[PDB]
Formats: sequence, C-alpha cells, structure tokens
Amino acid sequence: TVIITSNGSLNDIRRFARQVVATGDVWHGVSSAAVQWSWDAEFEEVSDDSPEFGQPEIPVKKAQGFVPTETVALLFAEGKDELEAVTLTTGTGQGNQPTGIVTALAGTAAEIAPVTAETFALADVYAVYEQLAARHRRQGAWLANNLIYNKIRQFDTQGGAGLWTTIGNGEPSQLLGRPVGEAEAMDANWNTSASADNFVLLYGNFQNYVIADRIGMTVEFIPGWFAYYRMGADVVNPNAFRLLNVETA
Amino acid sequence: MGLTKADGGYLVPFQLDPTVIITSNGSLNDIRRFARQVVATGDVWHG
Amino acid sequence: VSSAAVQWSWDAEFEEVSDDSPEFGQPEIPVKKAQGFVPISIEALQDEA
Amino acid sequence: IGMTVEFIPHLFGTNRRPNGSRGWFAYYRMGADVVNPNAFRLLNVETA
Repeated sequence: TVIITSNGSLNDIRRFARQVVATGDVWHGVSSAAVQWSWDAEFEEVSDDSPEFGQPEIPVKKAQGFVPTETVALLFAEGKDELEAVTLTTGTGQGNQPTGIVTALAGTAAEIAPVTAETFALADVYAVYEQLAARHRRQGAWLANNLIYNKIRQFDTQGGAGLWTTIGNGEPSQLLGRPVGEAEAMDANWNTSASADNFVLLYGNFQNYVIADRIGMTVEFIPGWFAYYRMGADVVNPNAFRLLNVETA
Repeated sequence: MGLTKADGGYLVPFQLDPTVIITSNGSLNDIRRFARQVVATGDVWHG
Repeated sequence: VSSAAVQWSWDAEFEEVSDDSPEFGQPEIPVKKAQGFVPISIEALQDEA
Repeated sequence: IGMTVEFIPHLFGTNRRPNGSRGWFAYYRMGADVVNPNAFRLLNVETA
C-alpha cells in the first residue's frame, strides 16, 4: 500500500447543486419573467404585457491527465477529486475552465459589504440570511470554510443568543434551521491575505446552480496511462444568492 | 475533425430543457390568514 | 512507500497532455532492542517463597 | 485485399504524448496492365 502525502480538498457543492445530464456538448434552458398586471378603471384599454424570454447556456469542458495498477488508479482519482472541488468552488469561467459560484457571483448585486468595515460580527450572518427573497430563503443552504464556523462558535461568552453548541461537541448540522456545508477552497482570513476581496460566506437556493455532467472518469492503457473527464457548470439565476465580501484596503 | 460546425459540428443535436424558470422575485404575504373576509355581491359593501 | 496525487489540468481540444509524473518516497523505520537482567542466588531461590 | 478500415484508438502530439484524438485508417491494394497490345484498337484525334 501507499500513504498519501497530499492535503487534498473537500467540497459539498454536489450535495446541494442541481445535476443534469447533457447528451450534447452544450446544454440549453429557458428563462422568463412574470406578466405585469395593473389596476384599470371601467372602459379603459388594457396595457400590453408581452413577456420576455431568455436562454442560459452551459458549455462542457475537458480535463485530462497522463502518467508516462490500483495505485495509479487511486493517484488519478485523488487528483481528479481535488481539481473538481477547487474548480467548482472557484473557476475562472474563461478559457478552458468551468465557471465557479464565487467567480460568477462577484460583481452581481448579490455581493454585500459587512456592517463594520474589515470586521466579522454576528450581524453579518443575519444580514446575509435576511436580504434574500423569501421564496429562495425558505429553501437554501450555507457554505463556508471551517475557520468561519469556528469563529461563529467563538461569539457567545456568557450563554446568550449565540450558543450554537458547547465545547466537547461536534460540528452542529443546522445553522438557523438550514443545512450546513463546508469547502476548503474558500477564503477564511483578511489580515495575512494580500487580496482586496475576501468572499467568506454564501447562502442561497443551490438548485439554481446547474452542474451538467457528460462523461465520467475513464482510464485507458496505451501499450503509459491516460485518463480524462468532462463536466460543465454555471449559474442560472444570479439573484438567488447573497454573497459576503469583507473588503480590506 | 473538431466540434466546430464545418468540421462535423452540424451533426450534434440541439439540446433544450422545455421547462421554464422564473427569475422574478415574487412576493409573500400573510394578511389573508389573519384578516376577515366577506363575499361581495355587488359593487360596495356596507356596515 | 509514500507518494502524491496526479496534477490534473484543463486542456482544450487537440491539446497535448502535460508530463504528469508522481514521485514515490520511502519511510524508514528500524527496530531496536530493550532488555533487563536480574541475578539470584541458589540459597535465596530455595528459601524465599 | 479489398477496402479495409482500421481504427486507431490513440494519436500522439509533437512530443510523443497523447493529444485526445483517435484515428481511422483505410488501405487498398491493386495492380493492372496489358498483356497483348495488338488485340486492342484505340482511336486518337490529333487537333493542332
């Protein structure tokens, strides 16, 4: 056997995200907006209310690796899992990479500044949860790095309305009556980090983040070993999330 | 022979999800579960 | 033996794969000895119970 | 041999590494000639 010395990565996006099987190279959908009504008087001509339609688009991309038996399979699988996790958490979207949720949400109206500049408090969690629309709010999930959850644990000192759980207990399953997910590939500090933007928390309806899968992990033998894998992902509705951004300067 | 159209890209079939997605925020309200409701039969209701 | 994971990459169509080659280490654990001895007399062995 | 189609599962790039493409090979063998030239008649028109 072999002892793996790589840190690896963990991600829970696929636990909540919507997965659809795309037969072709590109997946297509249809978006719409509701009709507009008005209060009209008697014998008044009704206003024209033609709806507008749109079409999202999901290209399918390709990731492959090559080594010039079961040991090789495991070494391929670990790298595949790590790459998939890091890219789903954040992918540049441009070039040859699928779009990640953090990349696709930056610059959208979903981005929110904290109540106190360069500070993480209990008001920020409630602000992220409450600014979302009710339809998406009642059905959604969280996502952050474990450092953030530990900081949340370290808010209650006297036992008030901050007692998520006590020491000697595992990581609680629910936060504010909602499922909790974690991802090692999210920023968790703003002091030592040299970046201006720090996206640390996320909450929203994850059925609006569509991941399209085409071909699973396949391994061949050339008389080296060749393996490749295809997927694609992007966001349909950008106003079903509320991303937090601590801004340093 | 790539996925470009002139190199065999015309062969792939167009894929579409027929179901629709509504991007409007909508609204939720709870007046109707607390308020009193009456059945009008004309144009006005008097009391 | 110990090793690391293969570094996958995002490649376009008709793009040659990178030279992804892992490396294998070798931990070293020798075995060592501990011992202790006590002598006893014949008279003591006969008398003491 | 008649027309035969052979499938190549892997192609390689400049640096002799796979580039994610496959191949289709086909070959044909034939030969022909004339034994008796005198047993044929051919009409030729020479236009200046």
